Amino acid sequence: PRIKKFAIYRWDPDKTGDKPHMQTYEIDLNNCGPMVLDALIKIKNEIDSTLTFRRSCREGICGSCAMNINGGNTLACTRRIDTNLDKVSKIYPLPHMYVIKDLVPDLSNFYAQYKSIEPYLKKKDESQEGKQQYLQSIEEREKLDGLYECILCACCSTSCPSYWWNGDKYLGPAVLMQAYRWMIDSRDDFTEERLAKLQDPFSLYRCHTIMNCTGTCPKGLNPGKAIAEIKKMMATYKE
Amino acid sequence: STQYPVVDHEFDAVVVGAGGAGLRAAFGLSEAGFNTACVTKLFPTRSHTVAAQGGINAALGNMEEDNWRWHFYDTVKGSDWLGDQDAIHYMTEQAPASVVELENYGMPFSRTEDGKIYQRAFGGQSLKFGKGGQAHRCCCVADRTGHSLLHTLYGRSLRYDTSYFVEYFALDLLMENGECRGVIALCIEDGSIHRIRARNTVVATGGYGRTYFSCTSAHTSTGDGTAMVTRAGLPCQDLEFVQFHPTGIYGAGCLITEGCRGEGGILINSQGERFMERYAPVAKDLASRDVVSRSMTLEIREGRGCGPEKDHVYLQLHHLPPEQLAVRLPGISETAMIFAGVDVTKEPIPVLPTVHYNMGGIPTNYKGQVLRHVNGQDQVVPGLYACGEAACASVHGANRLGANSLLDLVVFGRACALSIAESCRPGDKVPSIKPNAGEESVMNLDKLRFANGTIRTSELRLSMQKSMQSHAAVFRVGSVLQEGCEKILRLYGDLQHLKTFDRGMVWNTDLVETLELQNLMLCALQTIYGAEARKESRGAHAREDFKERVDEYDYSKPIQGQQKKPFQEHWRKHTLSYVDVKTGKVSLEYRPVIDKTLNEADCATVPPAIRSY
Amino acid sequence: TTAKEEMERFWNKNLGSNRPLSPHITIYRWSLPMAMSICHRGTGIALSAGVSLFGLSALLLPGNFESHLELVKSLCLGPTLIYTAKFGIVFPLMYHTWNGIRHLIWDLGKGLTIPQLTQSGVVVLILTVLSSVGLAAM
Amino acid sequence: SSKAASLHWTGERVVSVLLLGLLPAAYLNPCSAMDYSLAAALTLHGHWGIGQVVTDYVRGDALQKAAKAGLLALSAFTFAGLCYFNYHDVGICKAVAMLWKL
Ligand SMILES: *Cc1cc2c(cc1C)nc1c(=O)[nH]c(=O)nc-1n2C[C@H](O)[C@H](O)[C@H](O)COP(=O)(O)OP(=O)(O)OC[C@H]1O[C@@H](n2cnc3c(N)ncnc32)[C@H](O)[C@@H]1O
Ligand code: HEM
Ligand SMILES: O=C(Nc1cccc(Oc2c(F)c(F)c(F)c(F)c2F)c1)c1ccccc1C(F)(F)F
Ligand code: SF4
Ligand code: F3S
Ligand code: FES
Repeated sequence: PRIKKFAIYRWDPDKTGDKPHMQTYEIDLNNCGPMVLDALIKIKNEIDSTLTFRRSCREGICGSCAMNINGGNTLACTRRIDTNLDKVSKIYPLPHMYVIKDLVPDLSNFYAQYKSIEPYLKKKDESQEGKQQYLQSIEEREKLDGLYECILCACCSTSCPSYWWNGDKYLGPAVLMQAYRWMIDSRDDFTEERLAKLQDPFSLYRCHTIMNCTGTCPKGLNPGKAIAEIKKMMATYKE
Repeated sequence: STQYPVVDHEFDAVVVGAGGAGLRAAFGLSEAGFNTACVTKLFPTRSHTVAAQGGINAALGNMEEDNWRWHFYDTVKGSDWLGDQDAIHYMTEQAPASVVELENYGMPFSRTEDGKIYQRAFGGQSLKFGKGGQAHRCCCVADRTGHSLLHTLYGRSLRYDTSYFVEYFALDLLMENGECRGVIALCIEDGSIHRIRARNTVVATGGYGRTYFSCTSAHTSTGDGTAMVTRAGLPCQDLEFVQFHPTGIYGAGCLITEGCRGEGGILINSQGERFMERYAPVAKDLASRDVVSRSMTLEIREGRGCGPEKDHVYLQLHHLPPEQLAVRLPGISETAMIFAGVDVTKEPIPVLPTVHYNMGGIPTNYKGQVLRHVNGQDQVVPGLYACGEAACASVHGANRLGANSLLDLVVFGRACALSIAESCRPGDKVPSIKPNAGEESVMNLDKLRFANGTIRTSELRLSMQKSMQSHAAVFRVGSVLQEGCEKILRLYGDLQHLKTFDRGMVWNTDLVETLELQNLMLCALQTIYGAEARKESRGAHAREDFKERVDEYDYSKPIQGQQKKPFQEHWRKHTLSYVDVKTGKVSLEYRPVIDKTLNEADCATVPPAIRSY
Repeated sequence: TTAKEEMERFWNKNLGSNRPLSPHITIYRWSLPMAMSICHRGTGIALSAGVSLFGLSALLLPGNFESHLELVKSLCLGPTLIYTAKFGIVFPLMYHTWNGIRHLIWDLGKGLTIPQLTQSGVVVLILTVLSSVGLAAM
Repeated sequence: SSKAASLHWTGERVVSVLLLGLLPAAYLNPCSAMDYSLAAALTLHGHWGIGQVVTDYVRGDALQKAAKAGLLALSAFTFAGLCYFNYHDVGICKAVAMLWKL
């Protein structure tokens, strides 16, 4: 029987004048799943049911369980526990975010920024919609690979230090990549004014190529490359 | 009761559930011009529709020239003649219309040399009414088709002034004198209780896969709208019909798509033989979901296992070209790498039949209106609609055909919106609710918040999941089902002896998972009682004792030179089940299936026949 | 509700509540890309402060540059300490120059993958040492 | 919709490659004409560099207005200091040359 230690961030808004602290739980790795989420569920079921976290698919394709494990930001159902018992796994919520309770952060600002970029097809004339299928050639379709797979786990944006200092005015890796997605979507006629929307110091130009977004992405996507690719389009469009 | 703050909201239409079906109904209502409020316990993106990997069926005719009426025949043949043909007509005709609608919204569909949407071969489908070989009509965005569907529905839903109640757990329906008035909902975010009254209400809460121990469904797929309907004294249809998807990973119970089998994937047992040619001759490993899984679960009973305890079968993707897997099936290539710890291009993936889809649910006509059973007849419940997995327009019948559920979402979600737009106008009188209404739903919540018993939430949940897994499996006999029935009945009595720990208002997961447990149990009772009473083998429901397919006529031999069986004698009928919440007693009755189509001249009614692909 | 309203209601709820901000720098995993970007800011500020203190001294301080060089030879001549102060000037300059090229290569779109980033990061780190020692002794 | 933030970004990259090209140009060809061009590029790139640091850390409009104005005064003083040094005194090319061989 192998016993693993888990130190987890804890805060209760209902407790009178409570200060944020850490709490350690002991778990047998033979009667538990391989992933960190399985361990969190195990202590939820038996040890401590006060623990509060986001979870859904346990598959790594919904983005609910996004959190900070032993440093980086990854999905808890994708990251497997280190079998090395000599280390204590420290579990935190996403960095620089308002904690609602324990590992649950407020992502309201994150979703709100995603709305401001308009993530839907905009045609110049929509009198022929709902009847025709828009043609997109195989080569033009390939330009979406790496962009559409985004799950909105918010790991990349919350890994950005420039998002910690300016989380109100800087859109962040996740939202910025989706702007780019709808830019080269050759079915979208509104590519120009989408770029004109980023014509302020903060929206796009708070990026300084720190590359913490690309490194932490649990889906293996490259947000940083996409932001730099926008920057080029921004300098190369007329009228 | 003086403790909880009641905040009343007023709207034109409420859509409980923000999945694939929920979104199409939500934004479609505001597209018509309704003051629409969407309630959801998850964020719209996190909904279980992201897990969808296969595709969405449409008879566009992109690979080979296609007709939609063949897709009609395939679905009703797959439904084992329990599917209501009026609904199947509407879905298969609106199939090319809805997919074109989704592609125009922004769905990044895979493409061919022609530049059109890429369709693929899938299990259950055939050309020329089951005569012209294999059919290719499964529209897909590589392998993240359902994920991309939910994203391009969400993105498009921000174009309209739809109000969203993100992370709001819907408790019960606001009901007065057999008329729907809205919903009472708990806000997980702070702990408050909100009564959201509207002239119409759409229930799209998805399936109840969490009732079992092993399933491909999410931790949130507990099927609560089904229980909300149940607690109102309304019936639930065909809840015994639980689809066991053949290809699910042995480890965590995750799903790998039928698209694996569609491209040219083969199922291999310990002998090395292609064992799916042994059972199914014409269709082979690309047949109905109940056919393939039935072979798999029987191969284990013999002793032909392939694991450390001889309990699972193998799915092989070794022979397929490496470039085919990288382009067409990348979503399953990465998920099988993590959970199974096994490569896709050289090594085979361990598969096991697991709980996947619930064709049963809330009784529904083709328009999307919720039906109740009065005097052996069908009555429409005023202002109550249902679409998606939680609904049961019985477009799937006894067995769902692959890649039809995403179609079920988009078509019937839209149909729910169109039915409201015609029956009433935006700005019509919103029915006033009683001041002391829904207080019993709050009283129920207050007990579980301060629950002090002997069994915990998790322990009683485990006792339910394991009991359903061992008893109500793929094969089930009367003696086994009856022991399970009284075992599930005992656990419902134990729901008064439950112990809780968290007393907080803000984010009480210890409380909401117990709210889910009450709703899971109610969905478990009707599943097990409906299964034990049904003395036939039809689709997914297979009795070892009665392997006979009982219809009105014996359709195996010539027709009309034959005696027609009475209604309470055969078993080609829907299972409507009520359950008294107070004592936990199941009382069930039956209603006939709809054979007529919407137009006989345009689409012929397909009579029951010998079913084997 | 609009996208601008959603943000405005976000800050009014959180700033007027007893919610704690989640630890970030205190716990986040240190990496080379993150550390090398901080040094570019560090050297950037230090170099500007050096230039500014050179321009302002030309206006607000008496005596010509030749008189200041004769003033430099105060505490002996500095055996190898004259090399150390000369290394302390060229070291932050050379890091910023080589790392600045890497930034300029990035703005073209090249070398923005994790394997490429760790590689070209060492290339900048090694060139800094060789160019600084190479110019200090001249 | 005049694109100002994009041209500023382009302006940053143009003066960066210019200053990178002016360092070998000053070493290979050290003259009075090279002194002013190096002084112009050095003070411009520096001013725009700090401008990014200011817009990242200085929170709120209350202190941001004084920070950009306070920087602009320092940048003008720095450029004027170098132009005085190049015209009257030794010159920044020969100044390094004398400092290095000590
Ligand atoms: C499990 C599964 C299913 C699946 C699939 C792959 C997997 C792993 N792949 C499919 C495919 O390729 N093609 C296809 O046609 N179907 C496929 N399926 C089946 C299908 O995806 C499901 O039937 C579908 O996901 C159901 O969608 P629906 O919109 O009807 O339901 P949902 O997506 O699960 O959303 C439910 C929402 O309800 C909200 N909500 C709000 N309040 C509550 C309460 N109180 N209780 C429960 N739910 C509530 C939730 O927030 C959720 O968003
Ligand atoms: C000739 C060699 C140099 C090159 C190639 C260069 C290039 C660059 C570039 C491209 C940036 C912007 C990074 C970005 O945000 O994308 C930068 C930053 C900066 N540089 Fe330079 N530079 C050089 C020399 C200098 C010098 C001599 C100074 C001092 C006066 C200086 C001061 C700064 C400052 C203050 C910043 C701000 C840091 C930041 O970008 O956040 N640079 N450098
Ligand atoms: O400072 C930048 N990164 C950054 C990343 C991580 C931490 C950080 O603070 C520091 C720091 F550095 C230290 F040494 C400390 F001891 C310390 F206690 C900090 F809190 C700054 C940065 C670098 C380049 C461009 C833009 C930035 C920007 F925008 F501000 F994010
Ligand atoms: S780009 Fe990656 S890290 Fe960022 S939100 Fe999307 S999946 Fe998450
Ligand atoms: S982590 Fe942040 S700085 Fe830019 S490339 Fe990155 S968004
Ligand atoms: S829970 Fe779906 S991503 Fe971890």
